[PDB]
Amino acid sequence: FATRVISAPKVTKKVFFKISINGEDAGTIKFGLFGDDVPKTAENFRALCTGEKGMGKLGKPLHYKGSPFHRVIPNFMIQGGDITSGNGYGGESIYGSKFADESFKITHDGPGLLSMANSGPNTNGSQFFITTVPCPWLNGKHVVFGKVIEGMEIVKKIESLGSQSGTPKAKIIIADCGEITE
Repeated sequence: FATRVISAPKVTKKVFFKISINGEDAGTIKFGLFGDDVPKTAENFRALCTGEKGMGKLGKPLHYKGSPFHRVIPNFMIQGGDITSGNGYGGESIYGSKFADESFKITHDGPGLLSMANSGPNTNGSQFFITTVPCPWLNGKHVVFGKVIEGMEIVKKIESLGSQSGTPKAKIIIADCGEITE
């Protein structure tokens, strides 16, 4: 019954983003979430791709659709998921408030990892980032909970529209998002 030998956590659920860059379709990015290892963090992110939880305490949809990549730093990461004020300071989780860091056991070992942006311990909302390099120094501070499984070429593309200050050089949007039931 045991069939393969993974050097990584198991992908429990799959979700996707569809990226628009300056109003133009830029492709899809597929993610696998580590629901066995960080379930509350994977579930939060998944229901934000569906919008299934409706309207948050802050008067916006609990829904990634329409949020920008508000901070893009080359040779580091791309970041978005501000679903309330949409400017990089907002964000809201599906748990009413910021929830605690689930686990620091999946580390920032290479590019293409999904991780929770925060403002300190137990401040996880909806802001995420995708690494584009190994970030061992974020270990113990940001909860890794998923990875890019298709479309890293597009993560690489959004990164190239960044700056070292991190201000984006184009309007990068999650034009649509959902779950891959299959």
